[PDB]
Amino acid sequence: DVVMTQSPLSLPVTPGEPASISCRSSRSLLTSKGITSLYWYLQKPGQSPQLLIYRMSNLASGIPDRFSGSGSGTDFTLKISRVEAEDVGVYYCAQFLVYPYTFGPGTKVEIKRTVAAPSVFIFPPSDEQLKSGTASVVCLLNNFYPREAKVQWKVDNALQSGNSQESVTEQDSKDSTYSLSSTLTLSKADYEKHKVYACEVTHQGLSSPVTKSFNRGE
Amino acid sequence: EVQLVESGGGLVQPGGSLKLSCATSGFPFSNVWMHWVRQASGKGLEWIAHIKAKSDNYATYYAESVKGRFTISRDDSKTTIYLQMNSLKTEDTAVYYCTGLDYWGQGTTVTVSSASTKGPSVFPLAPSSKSTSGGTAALGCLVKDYFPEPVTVSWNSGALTSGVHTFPAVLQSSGLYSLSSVVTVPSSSLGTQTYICNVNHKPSNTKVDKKVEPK
Amino acid sequence: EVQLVESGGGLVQPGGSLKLSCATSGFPFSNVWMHWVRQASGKGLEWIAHIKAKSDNYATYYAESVKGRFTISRDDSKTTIYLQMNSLKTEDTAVYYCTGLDYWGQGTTVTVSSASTKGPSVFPLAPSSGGTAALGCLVKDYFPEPVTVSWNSGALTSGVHTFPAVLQSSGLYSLSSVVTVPSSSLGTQTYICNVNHKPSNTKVDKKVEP
Ligand SMILES: [Zn+2]
Ligand SMILES: [Zn+2]
Ligand SMILES: [Zn+2]
Ligand SMILES: [Zn+2]
Ligand SMILES: [Zn+2]
Repeated sequence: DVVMTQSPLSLPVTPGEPASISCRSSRSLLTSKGITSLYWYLQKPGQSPQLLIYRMSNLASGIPDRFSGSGSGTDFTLKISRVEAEDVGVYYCAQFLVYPYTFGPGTKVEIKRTVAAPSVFIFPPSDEQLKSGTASVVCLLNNFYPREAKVQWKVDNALQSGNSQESVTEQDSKDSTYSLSSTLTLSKADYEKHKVYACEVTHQGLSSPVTKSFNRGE
Repeated sequence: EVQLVESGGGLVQPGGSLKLSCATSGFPFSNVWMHWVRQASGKGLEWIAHIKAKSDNYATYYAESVKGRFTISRDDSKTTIYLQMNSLKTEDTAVYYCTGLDYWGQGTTVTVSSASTKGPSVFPLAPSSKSTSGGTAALGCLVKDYFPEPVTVSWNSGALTSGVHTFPAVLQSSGLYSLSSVVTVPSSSLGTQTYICNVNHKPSNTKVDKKVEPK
Repeated sequence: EVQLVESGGGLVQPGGSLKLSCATSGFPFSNVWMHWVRQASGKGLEWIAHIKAKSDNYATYYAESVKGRFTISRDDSKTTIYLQMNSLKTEDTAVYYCTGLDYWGQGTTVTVSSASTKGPSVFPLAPSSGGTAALGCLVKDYFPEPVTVSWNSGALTSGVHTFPAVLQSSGLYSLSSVVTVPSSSLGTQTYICNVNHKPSNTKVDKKVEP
């Protein structure tokens, strides 16, 4: 019932630069003992949440001096003085004063880095899968930034639509890049009808689309 | 060292029941307060339940979303807390964390679905290049047609982590998940290293090790 | 993505020969200079050799103690550098890294010894209500180093300690790998010791049961 809001929802930042995440509660979190029941968490990709700041301004044990918290009753600020690549992830505020306890929706920190075009790889369907009646063609985009990227599938130069799916990683905690997987799925019979399989990649780091392809059976 | 370890997650019918455990160690348990917090895929954190200690008469508190259906409890002699979940709904699907609000477990996954368990097929993604080509090669495993999430993928029993990407699974039109796990290596590395992807799908007790070799 | 991957290490008799490879990828190779640097167990870094690029006539340079025994070379078309090691001595035992002096590979282990390869035996260290239990596996009587130990195919890393190997009076190594867990998790989780000793082709998975 107590509403925790956050701004921004997405925060791009160049390493070495400061970042500020704001939080707001729909009512005061100050207690009769003068505690402000406001807590800050960071959840890194693939990990459970991690406490950074407790009761508005207290740094949890192990947490670098880079992190500080401040606030005025219902408005609070998590501050990072020198953002590092390792700080990528989702930052949550929370109140543990009025049941039901509540978290903010999270602010995703994005590390800004130099544009990096993807390296691109295409994998034909395995013979093992073909035996099962299906054919998946996989296109890998590796170590790129920014995240925005367009993958187009072409079979015998025909543009495919509606028969692929893709997945993107979270941002890497070391080099601040992304990778992406796209799978084109066909009947085995339809795979064996056509010759040229290509994935065409459009990305800001590429002066013109890159195409990786193969001919079925060499 | 403080350790919190959740267990008991799995696939269950709407309307069904499940009991989660959180085994703890590394700290005096008698006066510590604990919580369950859950997170659905791609979504934020949702506090679910709070249980206090003996001197508080093991007082409990619940999110409105689970009241009358879930029961948080603790066994001080086994330094463990539990989440009894009854009348499960599809909306209850999420990773469930046990936490003291400072330390958090790794989480256990609960999936509420009328679908049944199905183990994956594991197919090789053959090396892109050859060994005399220089430059970068990519190889991987396609882990397809499984339910429910999650699957664990390692390479060379965990010895290989540099260059690995294990992608979020996608739900196929068939209602079954698929994912790929890839690794890049220097082309000349091919044919001097062996590459095996280790797939574990606990809900179905499928374990598969697939050697991926150049075609 | 920059990658440097060394290979070709292993066990060799005194006076023997071995060729190390360092396969690279992720960067234009034609004008990059590279080095081999080695590190004996518990000891510091020792520069071994340097090789320049084609426009430098692939000039090479060596540490005093390997001159006339080792040769650094490169194959630009395979983006790979090499270390041919002849007349090996026990003092050459070490992990060998290739490096541009900024990026480094993970290294490959070279052992120069008259001992022969021996694969380990793997024994459970059985778990020891509430509170903390510890369990492990004893990886005994192997040669040479290294051994790789993981738990649950690498899905278990919290609480794990894989200790440095000790050399026994027999000339063989022994090590332990242990993990601590909450006692209640002993009834809800399986614990498997994955041991790999490449020099002996020894692969053992050992379930450690209460
Ligand atoms: Zn209400
Ligand atoms: Zn067609
Ligand atoms: Zn066609
Ligand atoms: Zn990568
Ligand atoms: Zn420990």
